[PDB]
Amino acid sequence: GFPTELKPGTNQFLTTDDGVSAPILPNFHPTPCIHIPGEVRNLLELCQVETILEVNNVPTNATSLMERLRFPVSAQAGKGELCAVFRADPGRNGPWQSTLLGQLCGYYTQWSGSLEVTFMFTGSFMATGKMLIAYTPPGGPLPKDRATAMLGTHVIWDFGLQSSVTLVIPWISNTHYRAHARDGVFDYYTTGLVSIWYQTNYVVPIGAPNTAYIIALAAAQKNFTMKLCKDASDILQTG
Amino acid sequence: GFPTELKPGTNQFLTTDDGVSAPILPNFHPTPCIHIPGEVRNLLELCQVETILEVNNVPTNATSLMERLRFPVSAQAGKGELCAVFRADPGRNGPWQSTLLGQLCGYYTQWSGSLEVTFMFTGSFMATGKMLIAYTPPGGPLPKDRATAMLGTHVIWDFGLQSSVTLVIPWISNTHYRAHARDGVFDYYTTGLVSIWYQTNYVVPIGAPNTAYIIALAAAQKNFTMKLCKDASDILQTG
Amino acid sequence: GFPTELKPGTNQFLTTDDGVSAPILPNFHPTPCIHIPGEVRNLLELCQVETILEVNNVPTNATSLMERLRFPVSAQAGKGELCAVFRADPGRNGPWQSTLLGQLCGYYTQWSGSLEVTFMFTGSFMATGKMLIAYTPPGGPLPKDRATAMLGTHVIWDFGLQSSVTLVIPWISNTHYRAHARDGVFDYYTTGLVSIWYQTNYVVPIGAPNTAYIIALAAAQKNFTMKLCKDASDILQTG
Amino acid sequence: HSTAETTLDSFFSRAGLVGEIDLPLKGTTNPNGYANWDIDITGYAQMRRKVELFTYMRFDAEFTFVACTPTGEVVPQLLQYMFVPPGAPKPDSRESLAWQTATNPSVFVKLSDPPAQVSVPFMSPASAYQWFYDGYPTKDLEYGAMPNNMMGTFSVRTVGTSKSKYPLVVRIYMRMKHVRAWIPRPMRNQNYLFKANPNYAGNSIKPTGASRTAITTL
Ligand code: NA
Ligand code: NA
Ligand code: NA
Repeated sequence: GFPTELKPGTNQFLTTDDGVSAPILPNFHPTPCIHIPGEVRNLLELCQVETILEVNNVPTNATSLMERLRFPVSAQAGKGELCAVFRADPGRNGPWQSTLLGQLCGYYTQWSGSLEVTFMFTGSFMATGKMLIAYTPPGGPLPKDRATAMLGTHVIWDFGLQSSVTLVIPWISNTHYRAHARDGVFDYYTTGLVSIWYQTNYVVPIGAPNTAYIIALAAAQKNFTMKLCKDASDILQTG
Repeated sequence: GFPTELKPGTNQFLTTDDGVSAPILPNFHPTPCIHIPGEVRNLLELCQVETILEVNNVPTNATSLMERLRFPVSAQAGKGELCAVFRADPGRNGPWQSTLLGQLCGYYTQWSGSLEVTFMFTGSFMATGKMLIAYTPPGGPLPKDRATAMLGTHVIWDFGLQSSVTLVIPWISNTHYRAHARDGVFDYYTTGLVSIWYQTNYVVPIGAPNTAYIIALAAAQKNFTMKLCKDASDILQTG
Repeated sequence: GFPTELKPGTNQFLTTDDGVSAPILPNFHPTPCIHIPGEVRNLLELCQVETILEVNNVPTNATSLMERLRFPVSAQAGKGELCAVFRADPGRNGPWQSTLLGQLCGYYTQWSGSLEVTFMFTGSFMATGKMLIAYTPPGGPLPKDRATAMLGTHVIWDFGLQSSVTLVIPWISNTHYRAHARDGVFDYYTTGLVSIWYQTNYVVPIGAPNTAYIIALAAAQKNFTMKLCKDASDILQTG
Repeated sequence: HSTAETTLDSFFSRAGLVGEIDLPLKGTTNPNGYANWDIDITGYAQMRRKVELFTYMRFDAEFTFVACTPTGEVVPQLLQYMFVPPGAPKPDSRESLAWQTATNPSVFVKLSDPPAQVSVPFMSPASAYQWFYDGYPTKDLEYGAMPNNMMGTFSVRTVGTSKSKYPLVVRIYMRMKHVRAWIPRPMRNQNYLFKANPNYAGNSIKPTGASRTAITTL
């Protein structure tokens, strides 16, 4: 016959070997595929789609869960007050957990790219005022006050003029490896921070509510990517 | 030698693997094939050949079996009476079981296409009258009366004018999967119905019989097909 | 290495597999073949060579064995008498067993083609007379008399005019399968018959013997063939 | 849109179980450590009716031998599968010289080695096998017998002069290949009674299919 030598690895079954195997029904002709709208070909498409960011991940009371989808701004607040704050950490526990992006990061080990967060003011039309949205790069600590926050990267948002505004997180990278307890994780450290401050007070005329809500939508930019598949979940098929 | 690695599946015997094996008599030269008339190359050819449809699958008495091959029309019947009725279900138990088409469906799991049923009036030449043959698509229920049957797809057949007439079942599809008892079958639901009604009474002159028979022939159309081979039969080779 | 899957048949030893095996003496150079006269390349060559047909397979007495090689014709015989008779059955027991053709048929299972039998009269030169050699195709029964034999295929042989004459058995075919006792053989049924009759009496002058012998030689024609090798013999190497 | 599954080759593909040879240690059954299985495609129940949809057929066959003990256990035993072609004498004893006749192809294999597999050609001296023969081979008991359909015989046995230490079973699977058929005919609708003929139980003549109460009630 033809001379051969079996090499190590012979007979092994590697769960990730993508070889070819004998067809059970060789004559079977699968019904043909037709066109179905909305095919997805790469998860990154979904990652780029904005979903609601539960910045207000505070109430746990079952009947208040819907409140996590929006945070408020009110007349009561005084100019300069810190409104809300959160970090740009898609893969870690927190607000991003509500985003489809955060959820998908959970199926991977490493990732990086730019992010985008859009804030939608849903108060009355008659309501006006200014908010200062600021990004503090990684390492930098939450600004003591509005004043110092203003010295950094920021946007003065006049919800009297425009109802939405989008902030861009230039770069996040979950690559630095850690080996804490005895469980080795691949965590950020690249936690940039987004702080929202009242620049002016909430201004409203007679007859307009004194509290309005902001909805935050977020997604990854086109330069975003993920590596090392990692199946993990608390939600698994039941017995 | 030449480096090789045996992969899973090595040494298995798959009853449906269509590989090649060593020839027992390498020098033997089989007598040559000559031309035999009537070669069949695809069962679908046989499926398209009309065979008798036992619409009248009622008598079981051994000496009356031949009666199942034909149903009657008579003087006695009054205009409007329902003559006979059957469903377009080649693969299921019933009249189609007599047809070669029905029998072949039994060697498969799924199928679809158009059907054709030809009705042959074999009464006297002197006999005349009209019958209304109607097709009620799947879902639709057997028509209450001739009147309503007429509102649907139908053919007014004058056996005074033409002795045969062919109805076309536009489409049947045995694809919907079922899991009843504990035995999972792939059944129709696409049971369209063919109902035959007396439009006029049977008219005959003195000396002509008052009962005549109709023979039903059926077959699948050219757009017919079958999938998933399934060997099944009650008639098996004996011990 | 290179991915492989061993298939059924792996490791088996099939006595008729004509594969290739490792050479024991790779450097050995066999003495070269020279030209030897008389090479045979296909047994069919030998089958076409005439050998003596023991039509007279009667005497068994050791010292009379040579008599089987020839049958006689004599003065004593009267016009019309049946001289000898035999069937055209190369592969079966009987006269053909003496022929090399018959012997070779024994190494095969099936065969067919035309045959040829040449009769050589070896009587005195002064002797004269006529014999009627007749072939009765398969199915046909030995002719009652010369008269009826003459109605069929035949040759009037005048051994006064020509000393040899050749008859052609148009066709024999040992293909019909049989399963008698419990041993399944592939027998003829295509036994055509060759009958030899005295047309005239043996005529001789004073001084010439009153008995002469005929030698029969036979062989297969060029359209002859054999199938299915079958080693069989009573003559085997001894202990 | 495709129609490959309804081709004759598709309809007759697959390797089915056609034979089962039992080689017990103690027993009434096959007491001589050998067995002769004449090739019968009818071994797979379902086959008879299918091939009989046609009058004439032509094909090759791939035979696969799956051997083990009655518990499916694998043991260190050498076996011999000898194919004695039609016209050849089958062995009559564990010591028959037939087992040694070269013209009977034999495959020697270990029960540990994967299944043995070989191909058997169209053997008939006729142009095609034929399931029906309205005639007699040159009232009678020979009616309908087409002998020229013999495919051959497989003689199975453990190797050796002494009986095997183990109880064995050899299952024979056959895959038809290169199929051709002619003259289709009505499909058997009455149960079979005898392997060799179409005889049907005249008392129990059943209707081709199911029945109902009246022709007007579904
Ligand atoms: Na390797
Ligand atoms: Na193979
Ligand atoms: Na070799």
